[PDB]
Amino acid sequence: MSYNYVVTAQKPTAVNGCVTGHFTSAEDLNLLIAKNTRLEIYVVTAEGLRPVKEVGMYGKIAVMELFRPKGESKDLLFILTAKYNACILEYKQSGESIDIITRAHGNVQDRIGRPSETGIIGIIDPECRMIGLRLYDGLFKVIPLDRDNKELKAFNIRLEELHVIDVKFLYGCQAPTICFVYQDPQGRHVKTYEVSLREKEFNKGPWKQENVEAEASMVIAVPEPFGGAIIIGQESITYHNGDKYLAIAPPIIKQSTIVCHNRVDPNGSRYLLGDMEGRLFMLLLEKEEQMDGTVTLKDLRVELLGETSIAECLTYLDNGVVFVGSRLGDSQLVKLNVDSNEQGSYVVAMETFTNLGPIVDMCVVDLERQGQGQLVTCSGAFKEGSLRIIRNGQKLHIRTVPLYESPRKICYQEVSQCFGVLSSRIEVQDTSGGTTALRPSASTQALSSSVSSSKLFSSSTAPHETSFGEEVEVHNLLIIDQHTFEVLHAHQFLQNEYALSLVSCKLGKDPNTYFIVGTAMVYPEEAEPKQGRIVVFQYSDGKLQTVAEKEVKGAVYSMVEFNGKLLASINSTVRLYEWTTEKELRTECNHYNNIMALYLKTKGDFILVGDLMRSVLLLAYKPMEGNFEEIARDFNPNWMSAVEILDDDNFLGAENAFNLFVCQKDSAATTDEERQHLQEVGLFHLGEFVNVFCHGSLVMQNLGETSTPTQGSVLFGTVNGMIGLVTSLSESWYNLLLDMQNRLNKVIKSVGKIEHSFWRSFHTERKTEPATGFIDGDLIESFLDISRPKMQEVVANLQYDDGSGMKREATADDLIKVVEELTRIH
Amino acid sequence: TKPCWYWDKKDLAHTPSQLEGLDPATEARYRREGARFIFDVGTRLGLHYDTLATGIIYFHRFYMFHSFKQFPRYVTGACCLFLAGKVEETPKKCKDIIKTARSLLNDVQFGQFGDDPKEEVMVLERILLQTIKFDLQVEHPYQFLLKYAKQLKGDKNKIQKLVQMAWTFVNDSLCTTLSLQWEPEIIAVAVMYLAGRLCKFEIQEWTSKPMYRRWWEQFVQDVPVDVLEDICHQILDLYSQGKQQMPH
Amino acid sequence: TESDWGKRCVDKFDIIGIIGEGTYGQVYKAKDKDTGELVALKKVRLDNEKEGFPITAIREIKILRQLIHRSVVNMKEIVTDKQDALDFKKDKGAFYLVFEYMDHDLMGLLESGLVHFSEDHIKSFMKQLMEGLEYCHKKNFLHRDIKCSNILLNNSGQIKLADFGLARLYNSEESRPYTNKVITLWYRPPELLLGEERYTPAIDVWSCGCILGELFTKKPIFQANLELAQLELISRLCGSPCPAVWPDVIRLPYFNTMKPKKQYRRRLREEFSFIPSAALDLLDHMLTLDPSKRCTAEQTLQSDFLKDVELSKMAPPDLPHWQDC
Ligand SMILES: CC[C@H](CO)Nc1nc(NCc2ccc(OCCO)cc2)c2ncn(C(C)C)c2n1
Repeated sequence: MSYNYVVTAQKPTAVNGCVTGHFTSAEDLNLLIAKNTRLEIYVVTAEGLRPVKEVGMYGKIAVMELFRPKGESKDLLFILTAKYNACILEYKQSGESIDIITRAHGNVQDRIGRPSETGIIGIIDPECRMIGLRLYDGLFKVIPLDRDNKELKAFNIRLEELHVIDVKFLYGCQAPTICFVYQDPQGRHVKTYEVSLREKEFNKGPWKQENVEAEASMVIAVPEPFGGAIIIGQESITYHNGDKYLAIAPPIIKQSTIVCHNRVDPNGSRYLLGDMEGRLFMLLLEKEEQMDGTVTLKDLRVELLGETSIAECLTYLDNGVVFVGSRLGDSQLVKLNVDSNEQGSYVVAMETFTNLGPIVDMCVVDLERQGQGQLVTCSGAFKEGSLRIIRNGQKLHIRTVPLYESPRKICYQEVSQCFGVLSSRIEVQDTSGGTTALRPSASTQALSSSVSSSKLFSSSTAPHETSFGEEVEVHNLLIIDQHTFEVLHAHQFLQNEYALSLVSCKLGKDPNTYFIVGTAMVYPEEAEPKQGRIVVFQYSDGKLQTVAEKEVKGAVYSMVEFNGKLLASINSTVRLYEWTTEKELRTECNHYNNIMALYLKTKGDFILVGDLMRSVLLLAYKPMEGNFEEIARDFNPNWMSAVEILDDDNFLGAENAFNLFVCQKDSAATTDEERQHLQEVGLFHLGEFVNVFCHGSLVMQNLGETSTPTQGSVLFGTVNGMIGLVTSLSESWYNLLLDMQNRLNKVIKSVGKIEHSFWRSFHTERKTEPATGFIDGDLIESFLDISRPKMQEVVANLQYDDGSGMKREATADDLIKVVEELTRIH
Repeated sequence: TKPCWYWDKKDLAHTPSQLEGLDPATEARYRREGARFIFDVGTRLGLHYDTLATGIIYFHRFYMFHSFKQFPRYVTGACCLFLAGKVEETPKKCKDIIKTARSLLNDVQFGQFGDDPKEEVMVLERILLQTIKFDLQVEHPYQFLLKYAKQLKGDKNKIQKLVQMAWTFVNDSLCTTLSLQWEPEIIAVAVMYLAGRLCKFEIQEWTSKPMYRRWWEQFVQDVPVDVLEDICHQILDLYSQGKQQMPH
Repeated sequence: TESDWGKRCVDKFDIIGIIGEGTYGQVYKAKDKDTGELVALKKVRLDNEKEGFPITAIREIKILRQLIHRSVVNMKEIVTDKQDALDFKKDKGAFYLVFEYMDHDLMGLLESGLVHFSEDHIKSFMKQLMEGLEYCHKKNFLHRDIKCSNILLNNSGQIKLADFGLARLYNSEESRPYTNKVITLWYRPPELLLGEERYTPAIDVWSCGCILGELFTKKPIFQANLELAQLELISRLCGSPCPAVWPDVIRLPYFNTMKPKKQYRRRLREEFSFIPSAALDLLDHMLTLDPSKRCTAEQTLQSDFLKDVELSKMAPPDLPHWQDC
């Protein structure tokens, strides 16, 4: 068995959702921001936000909505986790003591159902009579909000429309009514139903179905003054309400897809809209009041206000303040002005909230020779792309290098006092027949530049038609100075060539240090790339010089230096190249028992190969024979996102289901079959998507550090900005900490009353297993925050093992010292 | 695709056993003994009749590729029965076959199994499988004797006598190389033909075509009478040589 | 000739790697040196010498040389390790069973979550499986181990049934004592949970119905670790075993012993309301408690869902692409 420890060094920073309401008090307006597993509560002030409380839930927050049922003084909070744990929460404050009350809770998972394409959707009735959940295709689940439903019991209503895009509860209806866009073979449609809690089924809806845009994306429920709904698409915005139908198709919205909507005026006159390029629009409902005394919708108009960060959620606060919740870039508070500035913009940034964004890749490098180590991360996407230099100093110091294009891979080259960074920028087919960049970015603002002249794929004879307006990716290798972080050089790769892998190393007897890039020729027609290049670059005297190229029949997904040789994975093949005295790559040995060799890691003459669907294989290079040997494979099927070697026997993997597992050689030589079987000994649901594993630690090393019980240090970056750390334990230390977890879980009160053991259980749509071999360090580190009565309750009847004293009783002060030492590894 | 498991009578003059100096009578005796051994051992163990026949067919085929002087028959027989049990889903443990073989064999005969009987048998399984070319599925005259008899309509007692007499002839044909000369379908017809002659029955009357004097041509196509007579002659010769007489 | 199996050496294949562990031995992917055809090599070790050549392999060799169908895996030949010369007793080398390499197995595709199945894709899949099962059932052979892992799929959309290790002949006239606990719990029929011991060919049908529902939900329908818990899950959806729906249930050994919590009503159509009507009817019949009322393989082929499916249009499933990495 194997024993490991996992802690968070930086909590998730990406904003997954945000709502406004009167949650903490019926008087104050509160902004609730949801980051993966983290709920942040703010109170709106004239300058900004005042933080009040932050809780962590043992679950990924999927639904977050505020509602106030009749009889309540203030808003209540509904949250549903991705594991289908539902709960209703209440804020309660007694003087200085702030706590979160679990009013109702339960698990709404169905035994049989198909998870929907557009994900979990949660909506609440305007009269707060029921909670609507769209969890599975063809089913609509209703949780009635009666006083007695403390377990959140619910029933399903059969739904004929199997493929639902978006659904909302409507305002101004005689019965609870849902309006939703759905897709069938004839296109997309908008339709309405009435929800009867008494009959527990749908009844005919208030207005008829209408055919809508093929890419109708979002449903906006318009308030009582207007009624009806607005449907946002790619090129058109439409309003529907019985006999009334208005449609506006301004050319500005066609340029970029609109992803988020929010209501500025409670009466529904003004709505805010955001698109993937960061433009912020005001959607205006022009009123016409008839002599009858009634109010109708006269027309719709969209007006561009300015540019913000690419926003997952927008929420208007008060005055002109809007919170821009960004998952791909930094979040913001921006003020909307009535008068435009001299550039024509009505939007001016107030504050910027650091978001490490998607961490595509990262490396640990000691820039200042302190031995402390710094983490340079490829963070963000598109305009939000950035390089983030992170150091420990009690908070983390983060420096941001704006790139305005997507960073893909990073590798440090000390000999050149610079970083190599792979990046891609979006250009659009223009009337010239070429492409034009939407904005300047790192690859276009380099001091010196170069463009590939390779003729390898020049023969072509393969037609690829281009239509005006279509997007393309342009990939570059950036040379960036380690002190100024200025783009020194940028090399543009071939048209339709993607840069997938990057290494900096010396090869063979060649004293020169090279940047090596592995690429793939990506054409829309191909399912899997069938062409690729391995390119050797030398950065010398401010210029990048191509030394050699090697043509491959596939995508070079991953490369790693192997004892002076170049180990590259081309599609299924894993190949080892030698660097000849003629400065050209020469194939030595190949391995082909792979489906897609996405990830590679090396220790000594051992290789760990990560597959799209076959988990991990332990390869070995046999120098006597000059070929590869298969040592051990994990036969259990897993979709890999990143892998890492912990030691000669233990191997770490990350799943696309947000899970982590540790494989070990079965260390039994009785049968060769046992050795060839890698037994998964560690299972753990992290809750984050891991892209990069990286050996190193940010903690400063003065050589004086008390040797921690934990041995080893692997950092990992995730899609939500979370940075974590994995380290190994001795059997004695694991058992002690594991027994402590079981004691802490009985003592600590969870938000929503979610069992910790369930949260950390390995979970795929198909399987659920209890966690094993992993200590939730974030749980252990919470021992130092629980009250003294709880601390002593935890340590009761606690015995030591395999130590200086075989059995020893622990005290609350003793554990306070142990956990505090564990907090010093990050 | 599939191997050919049938030889001509003239070819039996050139088995490995014959060419190592064994005369035709001796190889015949060695086959009668090996077959009767497989039959008796399996019968003591309570084995299905198909299992006995399959082992016997493995046995007969084996010694078309090997010589009796280099492979003791009783070991080969025990190995054939052991494998037959697994093929026909009537498995037996090798130790139980040895136990029964020892009960039925004298001290000289059991000397073939050497110092470790089980090992000698289990080792041979490799050669047996390779020799029979991993063609394990075998059909036997029994199924056809019943399939064809079911299509006869008449006096139950007159027919049932035909079946049992023919069934006895099938059991007896397992001691001969007929299994190596003619498909089981023909054997089943031949034994029906023989029993009919002995019982003075005219089988055609029970067939759906009562004027078709060639009653077998509706069951097995392209069988000359000469074949059926050749088979009958060989079966009757076994009775003439032995002290036993036709069952009747 | 092509028929003289057991002599050709395994030298003729270049071993690419170990694609899985089989029950009697490990399974390797290899390339034929002469033709370049990819093969899957299954290793049979007799070195144990406890009972010699494994019967599980004997079953597969005996049956698969009889069965020839597009939806049934083909055994190409049997090859051996370099054997000892003149010393047949000393040789302990094992034989390898040769097969065609199939690009994937359904359990691997479903487990990775990478595969997406449209209705038409499910039609082509189920039709091939049932045609193979009908061919096997018409030959009076029972698979007895139907599982997602034993359904191999080529990228072309071809399906082939694969592990015939537990397969045995079924005699309708003569009931015979059989191995009670044959199918894996998740795909085991309710009759075997109650221990019939004399099972019908319908045991395989129940399994394939479980697969039909799993293709729509992307999650196995009945997942449990204990035989009683499985009966409870099946009972909630298909209804509790009772004499009204299963007149002979009282004869089953464990009927009184193994009782569900309640006498649940059948809810299959309600819980699977998202499944198309043509397919839902097939599921209801395939997942029928009484094996004598459960539909046959031929009947499934003659269903509104699968009758008019044309095998010419294989329609390959949406298999993992480069974008999905
Ligand atoms: C995986 C369980 C089945 C059990 O049957 N295993 C199997 N999988 C075959 N292919 C699919 C495959 C392809 C690649 C792979 O990669 C591992 C690391 O790269 C793993 C599995 C297959 N093809 C023929 N057979 C038998 C009938 C001889 C097969 N058995």
